[PDB]
Amino acid sequence: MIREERLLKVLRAPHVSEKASTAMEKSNTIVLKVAKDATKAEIKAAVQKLFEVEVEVVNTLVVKGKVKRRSDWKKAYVTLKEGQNL
Amino acid sequence: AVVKCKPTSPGRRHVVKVVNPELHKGKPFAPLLEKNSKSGGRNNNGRITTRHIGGGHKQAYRIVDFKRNKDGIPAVVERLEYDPNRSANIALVLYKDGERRYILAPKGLKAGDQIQSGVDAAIKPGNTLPMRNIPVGSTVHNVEMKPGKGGQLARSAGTYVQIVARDGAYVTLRLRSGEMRKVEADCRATLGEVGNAEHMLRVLGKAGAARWRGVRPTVRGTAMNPVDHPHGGGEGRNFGKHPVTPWGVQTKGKKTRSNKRTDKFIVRRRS
Amino acid sequence: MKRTFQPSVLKRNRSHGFRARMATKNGRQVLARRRAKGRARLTVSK
RNA sequence: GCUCGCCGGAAGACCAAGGGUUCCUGUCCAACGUUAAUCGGGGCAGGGUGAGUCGACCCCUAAGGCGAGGCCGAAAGGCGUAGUCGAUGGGAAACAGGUUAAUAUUCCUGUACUUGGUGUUACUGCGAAGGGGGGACGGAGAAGGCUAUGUUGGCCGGGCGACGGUUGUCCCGGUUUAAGCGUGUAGGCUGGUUUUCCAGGCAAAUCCGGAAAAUCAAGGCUGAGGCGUGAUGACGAGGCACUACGGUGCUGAAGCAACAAAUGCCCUGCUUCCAGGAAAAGCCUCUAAGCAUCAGGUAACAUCAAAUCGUACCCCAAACCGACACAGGUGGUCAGGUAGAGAAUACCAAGGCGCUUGAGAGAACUCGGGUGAAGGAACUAGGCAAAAUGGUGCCGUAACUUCGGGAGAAGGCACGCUGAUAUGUAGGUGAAGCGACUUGCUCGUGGAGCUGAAAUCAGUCGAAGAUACCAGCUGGCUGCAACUGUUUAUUAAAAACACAGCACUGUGCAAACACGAAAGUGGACGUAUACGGUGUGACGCCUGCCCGGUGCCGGAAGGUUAAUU
RNA sequence: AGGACCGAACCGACUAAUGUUGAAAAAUUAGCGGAUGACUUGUGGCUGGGGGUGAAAGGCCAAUCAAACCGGGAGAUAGCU
Repeated sequence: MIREERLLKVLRAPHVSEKASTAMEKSNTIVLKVAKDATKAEIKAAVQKLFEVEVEVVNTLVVKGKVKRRSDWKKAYVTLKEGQNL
Repeated sequence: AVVKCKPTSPGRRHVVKVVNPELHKGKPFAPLLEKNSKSGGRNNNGRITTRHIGGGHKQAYRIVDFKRNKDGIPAVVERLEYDPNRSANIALVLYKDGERRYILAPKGLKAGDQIQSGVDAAIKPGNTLPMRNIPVGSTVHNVEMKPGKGGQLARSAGTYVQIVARDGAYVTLRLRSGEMRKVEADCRATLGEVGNAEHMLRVLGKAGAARWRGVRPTVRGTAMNPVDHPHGGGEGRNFGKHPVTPWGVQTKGKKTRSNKRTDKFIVRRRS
Repeated sequence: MKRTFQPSVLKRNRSHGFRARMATKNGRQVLARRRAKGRARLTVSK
C-alpha cells in the first residue's frame, strides 16, 4: 500500500490547455501536473483516493525545462473510467 | 600435391598451391575450439614489441594434445583437418572409451589408422612413447623437454628428430637445426615425422597472400632517415656502415645466445 | 573537409568526465586546481 | 491563386550521431537576417513530446578497462587472479485504420501477442557455481521457388471535348486491405526406433560421446510464399451539404485477373574455395549435494503485474562539424514511370524547391560557353588547352610473348520507321478441360489467354538512324620500375616506398628479440618447413676477383692487463 | 577463378583553368585513377612526447611537429637591435 502522505504529495495541479480540455471531453481523461518523481501507481492511487473517482490508466511524460528557468515537471494523462470529476 | 596456378593475371602467375585432397572439408570439432584474438604484435603496454604483425584472417584455436597422456587406450584416426594455427595439420582421433582429441598428424598417418600412447605401444608412426622405450636411431617428432610437460621440439611441418644415443638417463637428439641436445629419457616422443612436408614448397605469389597471413610490410633499414634507423639517410643510396638491428646490435653474424642455465644440455651447437 | 572536432557524448565523458578525473590522482589534482580557481563548470560532465 | 523554371537513387522521405526547444500557434519589427520586410530557425507570450509490446534501462558477453587478495616497484605507482564492468554484437512480445495547430506501433477504434508472480485444480522427480547440446557465425559464385513492386486487360465511377476530328480497338480517375491465427509447400537437412554395455565428459547422469544387437528404413526437423480467417470490417474514385473560404462533416461504386519482377525473402540455405571464418547468456536436456505423503516441476484456468526513462524538431543540413543562414564534410534506411545493361544518363511522378539584394544598359577587359572562311601544330618548354574518338552485333586483326596475353590491336560493315514472314514468330508464363492417384498447396497430359525478342525480305523518309544525354583517339620506337598496391593531409604520386621471390645471419624455447627499475607481457598458446634482424627486389640468364683494412666468427701458445691481496 | 576487366555508389587525387582581402585557413569546374580488395566505412577501444605510430615522406600525432599542447623554473639568457 502507498500511504496517505505520499498521495497528498504527488498531485501538484490540474494542467489546463486546449489539449487538456479536448482530452477531457473526448477521451474522458484529465491532465495533471504531478511531482516529478511520481509513478503511474502513485498517481493512480492518489487520484482514486483524493478525487474519489475511478481510473482506467495513467500515462506520464516529463516536460523538459524551457531555457528561462522552468523546472522539469511531469505531466499525467489520467484516464477515468466513467466518473465525472470536475 | 603442389600445383601451379596458370597466369591468368599477375598475382596468379607465381602462385604455387599445396592442395591436399584428404583434408576434412567441413567445420572442425567444436568442443576443442577457443577464441584466439589477434595482437598486432603489441604487448600489455600497448607498444609494438614485435614488428610486422597484424591483420590477417580470423582464426579459431584448436586445442591440440601435445602431451599424449591417455596410455593404453587405443585410438582410431577419424579425419585430418586444416589447422590455421600450425604449419602442420592435425588429426581428430577417437579413443575407444569415447574421447576425441587432436594430435599433430604424422607423415604417413591417415584416417582409420590406430594410434596409441604408453610404454608398451608398438614402434610405428603415430605412437607416443617415453624415449627410454624407443630404439636408438629412431625418427621421432613432437619431443618433450621435461617429462610430462608436453612436446616442444620438432613440431612444425616436415620436421623430425633422430635419437642419436642413449647414455643413462639422457638421450642425445639431433634437432632439426643440426644441434645435438641431451634430453631426459623419460620425455615422450611420437614416432614418425610431422606430415605436410610439402608446406615449404608453396609460393605465396603476391603481396596480398602475405598480408592475409597477418604479415605486415617490412621497410628496409636503409630506406629510412637517420633518426629512424641506424641505416640512416644519405643522398641517394648510401650505406657505409656495418649492418645492425634497428636497435644497433650487429646483425650478420653476431651471436646472441646467452643462457648458462641450459648450456649443460647442448652437446654440440648447430652449424 | 572534415574538421577536428567530431563530437560524441560517450567519448567525451569517458575521456574527460568527472569519474575519469577521479580515477587517477592526477585527475583529482585537475579537480583540485579547478576548485581552487573556482570554476563554475568543474568538468565536461553535464 | 494562376502560370513558368529547377531536383527527382534527390535538392524527396525517414532516422542515428550531434544539437537542444530551433517544434506548433499568436503577436512584434529595435537588433539579427549581407537589401526591404508586413516575413523568419529573430524578439516576446502561450502551448506541444502520452508505450507491457519501439528504444534505453535490463540479462549476457567482445576488444578493452578496472580489479579483493596477490606478485612487483624510492614514494607516487605498475601488472594481474577470482571477479566486475564494457556494445559496435547475442536474450520475451502490436499490427492495420482514424486523430492534433503541433505526439503517435504511445491517444482512440478494431483485431492481437508476450513474460513473470499469485491462487485453484489435475498430474507428477524435483533440484547447481557442475556436465552435454544449442546460440553460433567466412569469402566468392550459381540457381530454382517467390514476394515487394510495376505494367496491361477487365471492372466500376465520371467525360464527350476553347481549333479539324473524337459514343469509341476513345478519354480520365479509382481498383486498397495488416499483425495475429489456422494450414503446411518450392526448397534445405538428417535415416529412425528399441535393447544392452562402457579405460570419456572433474563425480555422475537416464543427457551427450563410444561399442554391439535387433527391427523398420516409408521417420523427424526446418522453411519463404500461397491460401483461408481477421474483415458483413476498415479504406476507397467521387459526390452531397455547410463554411471561418481555411476547410469540415455526411455518404460511398468497383475493389479482380493475367504477365513481368528485385540488389528483398526462402537463404545463417546450396555449391565451391583457402586465407579456414567471435564470445557468453537466454534456451534445452542431464544429474549432484539436498528435499522427500513436502518442496518444486508440468498442464489447464482465473487474477494481477510489466516500473523508470527517451519520444517535440532538425538530421547530406540555415538545428550537426566547419568563426558565418559558409558552393565544403557527415553513418544507415526507402526508392515509382518512360527510354536504358544499369542505383549511369535524359525527361518526369510523389514530394520538395527557385538558392534573403534587386532594376536597367548592352563599352573595353575578365570569366564560362557556342560557331567559324583558307590553312592545319606553323603554337609552345612541351599539342598545355581545345578539338577529336566513342554503342551494339558481326567480320577481321601484327610483331612479340612468361602462352595467360598483346587485343576493343589496327581496320571494316550493318543499324530509323513501316509492312510481310508470323492479323506476334522463336521463346517464356500458363487457365479450362482430360485422365491418374498414395484424391489435394497433387501429378501427367493438353493448350485458351498473356507476354515477347532477334532475324530475313520488301517498301519508305531526312543532309544525316549508337540522330539527344550518354559514351575509348589510335599506331610506331625507347628509358625506368615486374606487376595490383603505398607516400610528402595543405606545391613532389614518382624511377621513391612496399611487394612475391632470393640470400645471409641470429635463434633449442623460460628462444633470439622487443616493451618494461621490476613484476610481467608480446614474440607464441608458435617450435628451426618456426621466429627475428639485414641486404636485394617478380621472372629469365647469371653474380667474376680480392680477407690487406674494418667489422664479425673461431682459437689463445705467449706478451700485456682491473678490482683484489 | 582472379590484389581479373569495363563502369555508378564509395574511396582517392594525375592535369588544366578559376579562385588567391576566396563560397572554402586547399575548394570549385571539366576531364582522371581504383572500384571483391594489400578494399572501403560506422561504433567503441589501445599505443604519449625523445615518446608513439609510420607500405618511409622527417610523414603523422586535434588547421601546431628534426621532437605536440598546457602550466611552472622564469622577469632563462641576449657583448644584439
